[PDB]
Amino acid sequence: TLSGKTPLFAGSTGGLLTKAVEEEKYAITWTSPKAQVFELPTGGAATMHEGENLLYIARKEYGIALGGQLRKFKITNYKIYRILPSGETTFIHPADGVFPEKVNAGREKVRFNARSIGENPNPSQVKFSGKATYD
Amino acid sequence: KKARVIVDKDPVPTSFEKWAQPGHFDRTLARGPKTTTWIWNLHALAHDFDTHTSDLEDISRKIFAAHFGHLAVVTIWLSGMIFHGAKFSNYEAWLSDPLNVRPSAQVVWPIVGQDILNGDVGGGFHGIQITSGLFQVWRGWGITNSFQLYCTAIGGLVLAGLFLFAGWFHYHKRAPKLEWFQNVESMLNHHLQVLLGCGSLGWAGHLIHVSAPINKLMDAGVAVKDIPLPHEFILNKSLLIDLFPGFAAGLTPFFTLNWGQYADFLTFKGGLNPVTGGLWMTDIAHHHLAIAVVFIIAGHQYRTNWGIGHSIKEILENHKGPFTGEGHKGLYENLTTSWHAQLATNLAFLGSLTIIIAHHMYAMPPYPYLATDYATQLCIFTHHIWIGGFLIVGGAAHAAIFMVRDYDPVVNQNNVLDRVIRHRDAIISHLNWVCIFLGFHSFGLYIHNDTMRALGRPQDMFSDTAIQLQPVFAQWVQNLHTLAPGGTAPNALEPVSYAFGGGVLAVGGKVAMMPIALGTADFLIHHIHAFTIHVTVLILLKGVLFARSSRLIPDKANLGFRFPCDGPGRGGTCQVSGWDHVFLGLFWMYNSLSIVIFHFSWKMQSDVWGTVDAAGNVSHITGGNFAQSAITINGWLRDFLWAQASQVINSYGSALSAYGLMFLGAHFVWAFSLMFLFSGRGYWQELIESIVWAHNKLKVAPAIQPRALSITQGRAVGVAHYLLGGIATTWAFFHAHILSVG
Amino acid sequence: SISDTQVYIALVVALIPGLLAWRLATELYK
Amino acid sequence: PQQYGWWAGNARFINLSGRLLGAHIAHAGLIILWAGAMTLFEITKYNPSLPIYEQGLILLPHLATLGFGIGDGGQIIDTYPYFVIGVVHLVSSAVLAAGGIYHALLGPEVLPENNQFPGFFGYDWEDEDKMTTIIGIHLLLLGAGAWLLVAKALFWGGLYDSTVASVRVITEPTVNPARIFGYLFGAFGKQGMAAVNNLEDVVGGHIWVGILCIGGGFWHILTQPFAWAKKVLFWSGEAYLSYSLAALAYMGLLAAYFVTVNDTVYPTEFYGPLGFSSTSGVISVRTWLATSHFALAIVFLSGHIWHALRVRVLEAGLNFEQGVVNYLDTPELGNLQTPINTSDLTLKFLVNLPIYRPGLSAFARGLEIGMAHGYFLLGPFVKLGPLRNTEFANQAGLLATIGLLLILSICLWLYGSAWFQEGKSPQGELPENLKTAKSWSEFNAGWIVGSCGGALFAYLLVTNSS
Amino acid sequence: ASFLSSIFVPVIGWVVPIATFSFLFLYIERE
Ligand code: CLA
Ligand code: CLA
Ligand code: CLA
Ligand SMILES: CC1=C(/C=C/C(C)=C/C=C/C(C)=C/C=C/C=C(C)/C=C/C=C(C)/C=C/C2=C(C)CCCC2(C)C)C(C)(C)CCC1
Ligand SMILES: CC1=C(/C=C/C(C)=C/C=C/C(C)=C/C=C/C=C(C)/C=C/C=C(C)/C=C/C2=C(C)CCCC2(C)C)C(C)(C)CCC1
Ligand SMILES: CC1=C(C/C=C(\C)CCC[C@H](C)CCC[C@H](C)CCCC(C)C)C(=O)c2ccccc2C1=O
Ligand code: SF4
Repeated sequence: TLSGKTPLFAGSTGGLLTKAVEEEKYAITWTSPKAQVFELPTGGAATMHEGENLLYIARKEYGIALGGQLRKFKITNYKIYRILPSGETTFIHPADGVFPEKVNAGREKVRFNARSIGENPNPSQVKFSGKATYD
Repeated sequence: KKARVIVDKDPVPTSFEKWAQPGHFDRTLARGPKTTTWIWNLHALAHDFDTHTSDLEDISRKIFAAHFGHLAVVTIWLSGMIFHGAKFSNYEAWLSDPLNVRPSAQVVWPIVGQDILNGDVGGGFHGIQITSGLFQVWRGWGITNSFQLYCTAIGGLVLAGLFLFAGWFHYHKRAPKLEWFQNVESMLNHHLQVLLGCGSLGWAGHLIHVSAPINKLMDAGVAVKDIPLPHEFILNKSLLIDLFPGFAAGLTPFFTLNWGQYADFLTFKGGLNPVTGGLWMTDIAHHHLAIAVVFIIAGHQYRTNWGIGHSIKEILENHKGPFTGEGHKGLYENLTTSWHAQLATNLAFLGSLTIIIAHHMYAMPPYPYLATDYATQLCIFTHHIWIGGFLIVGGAAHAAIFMVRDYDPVVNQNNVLDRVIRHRDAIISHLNWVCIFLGFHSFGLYIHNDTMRALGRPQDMFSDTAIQLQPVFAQWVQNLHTLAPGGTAPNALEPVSYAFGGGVLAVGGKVAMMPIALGTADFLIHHIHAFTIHVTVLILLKGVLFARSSRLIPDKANLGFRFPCDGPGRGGTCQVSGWDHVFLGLFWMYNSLSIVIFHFSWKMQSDVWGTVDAAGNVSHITGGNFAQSAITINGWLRDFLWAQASQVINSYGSALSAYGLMFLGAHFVWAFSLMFLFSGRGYWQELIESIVWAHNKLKVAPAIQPRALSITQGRAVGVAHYLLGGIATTWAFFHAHILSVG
Repeated sequence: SISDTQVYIALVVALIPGLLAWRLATELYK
Repeated sequence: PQQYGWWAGNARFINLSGRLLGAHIAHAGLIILWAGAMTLFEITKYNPSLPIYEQGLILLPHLATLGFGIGDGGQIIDTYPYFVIGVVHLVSSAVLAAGGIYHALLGPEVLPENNQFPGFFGYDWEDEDKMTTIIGIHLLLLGAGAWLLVAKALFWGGLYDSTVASVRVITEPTVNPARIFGYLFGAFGKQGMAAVNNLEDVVGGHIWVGILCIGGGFWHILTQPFAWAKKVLFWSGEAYLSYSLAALAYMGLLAAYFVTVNDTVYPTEFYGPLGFSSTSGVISVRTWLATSHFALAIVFLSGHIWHALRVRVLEAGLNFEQGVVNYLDTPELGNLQTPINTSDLTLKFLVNLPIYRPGLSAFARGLEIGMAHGYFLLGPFVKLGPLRNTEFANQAGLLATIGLLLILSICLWLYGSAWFQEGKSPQGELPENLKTAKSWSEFNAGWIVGSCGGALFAYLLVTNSS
Repeated sequence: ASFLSSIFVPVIGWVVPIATFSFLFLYIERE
């Protein structure tokens, strides 16, 4: 499903280790208007192609970091995918196609506490219970 | 394009307004203080000109003006040293009796009993004995009276004035444009040919016409008053002919290539003058003449305005091979668009040069009555090693600052810099390994030896009398350098240094220099040096190579050069910044150089320095205990630190008492540093909260809210007091010891 | 000093708290 | 050809046979000129009062050892033999000079290959037979030259001997193989072939060398190179040059060692005292020859490496523009392709190690690894242990070794026990037949047996060094 | 009885550590 040619000068010792084969791997795709030089997540000046680029990355933070650099190149169409050893590619960023800093209807509040941080219980109150003070 | 003088006129109007506006230079600081962090940030950012303005031209002008400022303060200092020589010294007494009189150029005022520090230094003079070697410098210069020092001091104050004016003028009044600054080919030409070449030719002039004659007469035992003034050797040729017959020939032999006619005042003697135990002035003369010619030739390499010459960009671009992709392409842009890239280079290589100077000056003492002044010898070696080590770490810092701030991917794609970034894991992993290998097979041998000696098994030790580790290569090189005169250096009489071999040379009763034999203790300590240098490089190289990113922090360049961490996540990211690698490299630089100056101190005192019997038997200062003692840590603790600290700890109620106070004071400052290094900001901010509560309670709470130092400042203050305390301790130790035994 | 026998008795007596220390340690792990 | 600049101008006629030939005859002429002219140069300034070694005459010593115009006590009485030799070369130079300039530009650029007699001299770098025959042809002349020295040593006067300091004739040459080849195996001294202490072994050596070279001469002209040679060696014209440079470098170091330590074949009356000696400030002829040919051997080793690495790069299908450092076909992978980690030599070597070698059982892998590690681990324990300077040094060392190997056997058992946990295979670059618990037990059993054996074998060799 | 030192000190030095580290290693890696 992941289309895009690997950028030129993409090679370095900072690339994928055995984790990429055994645990999980990430990909970041983006469409460039023009072939241009960009710093790789783990060092080395790579060259983007005009059109679809595919870069495999060890960590999602590499994708978000590179994403931030692509924004400085006026590129906001970058998609990060998590890839499992079974070849189960999962589109993970942006989750719902809209960037998380922009508000999108349909998203529900997760881990919201309807109180000020000062109104948390004391650790003594939740002692020998399953719950924590921030629950 | 053509190198030319192009300046803006009246770029910055001179006014005290901004003197009354602390932090004017930074937009953030300009708003004013809200917390005490502001006061630190003011000083921290003061000379960080890249953060003042984006304009490279304005930065270049600030740097050029600041340099005139630093030249002015260094000239004020050098003028002060010479003035203190002219007014408050026993220089003239020391000239009359170099071997007996002790150099002193600092007299203390009689107040709170500190006049005790004005000890009997000889020449009916009371003052602090100086270890800077200024007297040996001035004797080498051919200065024979206080008036010549007064003239030189005043001349210096005028030059310092000129340097101040220059800095004001070249910033406020006629500031060069960026075009001017980026003439690297013209700058190299002028700095090779005029600064170094004409400076060396000029100095050859002074040596040949003033120093060599005056020193030759002083070595012939002629009274200082009886010696003619330096201008009398020019005005009265007959006096100069009598010392150097070659001057009879005049200047025609120079122009007709009959240079052998100057063989008497331009020599290749080698070794040392037996009277003074310093290098021959005639050798030094020929050196500076030969240097001058090579420099004046060298500085016609780079193309300026006449087509002839190299462009450095084309040289760099052409040097590429099958391992290095584009090779040195793009490095010209790095070194001509980044001041940090130039400062990195210049600090790394000036630092490396200062350490070479340290080594070359002890082994080949260039000044008269330096070699036998064991206090001066130890102190100038140690001093220049320290300056060297700090400059090298500065090189690494500014290399990392360049990588974070001024590194461009576009300029540096598939070049040597780009390709080192791409195998930085392979570089650091291998350097990590060689550090552990050297650590085990250098330090582990000391631990082996300590344990064997402790278990009553000296036969099982790594020693000359047990399992030998002879430095055969260094031993072989010493031999080659000893056989050089007459052989592979036919026109040399003696070796370059008696350290390599030849005889014991002695001046007065004392050894100037003798062969420095290398054995198991010298093999072990050399592999300790290799270890401690490789670990410092591991830290600093890791700092520069991982400044922009790592497998842990991909966007480290965005966090900047100097940030404390990226939080307790990822297991904890404390001290990942390039700044924090410099911080850690300073401790290892300190650890490394400490063992270098300790090595030098003990080896020279045990195996080189000492008295010489009429028969010719050498009685060393610590009686050659290095070979058997310096192969265990216990031997270093006992026979070096414990043994030689006796003078500094027993100095109270004497002229050396100050070193006893400095010794404790420095131990204190060092220990104080551990408060900053071992603790964290969080604790101190919470303590300040309670103290601020009490000030609030009595309505003395300051408007500038007190804050605990930044995480980075905590570390900066830590390493500052640690280095100050540690280095100052050894300084007090070395002085008190060597001013007693040496 | 004490006899070789006394040393051997002490070692055999020391197996008793050795055994009971094991039993307590295993019981404390549960 | 035209891609090479003037600086690398001699590389233009690698594939052109005529120019390459003409260059070799021309350089031969240059060596002959020097040999001949410098012989006369040395004759012109020979003072018979002063010794040769501290005059700076290099060739006259080489003519002196052959026994050309010497009386008793190594005294040069007549110098006509030096002149006749000097002129013979010096004229031979002018004949070879002529031959050089002809074949250079006047002759054909390519030597033609055909069934006629001129066709024979023509060659191609790919046709391996023709080079093998050329190797044998010039080997017959090396043999001939060795037999000419023997004929000089036996029939035509003899050679100078430093034992009696006279020019004795040799009658009984040492035709014993055990004695002459013993020098190669370091039998008669630590110095090896440079430990010769009599002319009887020197003449005997050059008989054996003579017959071997002639024997190899007939072999190579009458045989083509077999399939095993066809795979292991490179067959470009620059590959042969790199091999010849490796030989020259070896020979240069050999002679540099000879002149340094040997005094029989380099008499002290001509060359000077052994080692590096300087008499009255003047550097001896021995020191000059020793140190020069040592430095030239280091240079010619640098020449072998350069020309050999260039061949290996070109034959791998790599250019010097893109270079020898690449990515793993998937650039975003960690490692880079380098000649350290991806070279065919490296890959062939690693694959063929017992841990990776196909067709080895788990036990056989362990056994071979065991034997190797167990063998070398004895050394340190025996020679640096606490009992190293006692009668129990070897036995102590053996028990230590067995000891360490038993802890390493436990380490293997622990490693296996940790990983083999019902189905879940161990991570890391394992062979396919070490990914089961029973295979790992066999591997550990192999290691134990191998390592104990390897140690025991080293001990039997160490204790029976007699 | 002094001979017991020649038995116990090596056991506490080698046998007990190996046995303890072997077991604890196999325990901490048990899944
Ligand atoms: C005495 C104090 C001390 C010691 C021993 C160490 C040791 C080490 N430092 Mg550290 N360091 C120190 C102070 C010390 N440091 C301080 C105060 C700082 C703050 C500035 C640092 C900051 C620092 C940095 C920034 C770095 C190091 C690194 C290292 C390692 C260098 C590699 C090496 O030599 O391995 C060999 C090991 C030794 C020399 C230790 C002693 C070995 C003994 C003698 C042999 C073993 C005996 C025996 C088998 C013990 C086990 C048996 C027992 C269980 C029965 C080494 C482990 C570097 C590193 O990790 O690179 C490889 C590195 O980059 N250190
Ligand atoms: C760290 C360095 C170091 C070194 C080099 C030594 C060396 C030595 N120790 Mg000492 N020792 C040390 C630290 C060191 N010690 C420390 C920190 C302590 C604790 C305080 C001791 C306490 C100690 C005691 C109590 C004793 C020794 C003894 C010894 C000697 C024998 C040890 C032995 O047999 O091991 C055998 C070693 C090996 C089996 C390992 C060899 C490593 C090989 C050579 C590496 C090869 C790698 C290869 C080159 C690369 C790949 C090759 C390629 C072809 C693939 C030996 C001279 C003994 C002695 O009698 O003294 C004379 C002894 O009784 N040591
Ligand atoms: C805590 C208890 C302990 C004890 C009892 C020992 C005992 C010994 N050590 Mg020390 N050692 C220890 C801890 C200990 N070690 C630690 C923690 C270190 C790291 C700091 C060392 C580092 C060290 C070094 C570097 C060396 C020793 C050596 C020795 C031996 C020296 C005696 C000798 O000269 O005869 C000679 C004795 C022998 C040659 C070995 C005898 C047979 C061995 C012990 C076992 C035989 C196999 C066994 C039956 C089964 C497998 C082994 C194991 C699982 C039990 C002795 C066996 C030296 C030695 O000889 O090493 C082998 C030596 O070089 N030790
Ligand atoms: C110490 C000091 C000082 C002083 C100094 C001085 C005094 C200096 C001077 C200097 C000098 C005084 C220098 C000079 C130099 C010169 C030169 C460098 C020259 C050159 C020349 C030439 C180059 C030539 C050329 C020519 C001609 C012209 C013609 C013919 C040919 C010829 C080529 C020969 C002061 C006060 C600052 C202070 C601080 C310290
Ligand atoms: C230089 C080089 C190299 C080499 C080196 C080395 C590695 C060395 C070492 C060596 C070695 C390391 C060797 C070894 C050997 C071994 C042996 C030789 C063994 C033997 C054994 C045996 C024979 C045994 C037997 C037995 C058993 C098994 C069991 C039972 C008992 C018995 C005894 C029967 C390489 C290739 C890397 C690479 C390239 C370069
Ligand atoms: C002690 C300590 C502090 C506390 C130290 C502080 C806050 C420094 C304050 C000291 C200065 C000297 C206060 C100066 C105040 C006035 C300027 C003095 C005015 C009076 C003079 C004119 C005499 C930290 O903040 C800290 C932070 C991070 C890591 C470690 C540490 C740490 O170890
Ligand atoms: S302890 Fe300090 S440096 Fe480390 S992560 Fe926390 S705040 Fe950052």
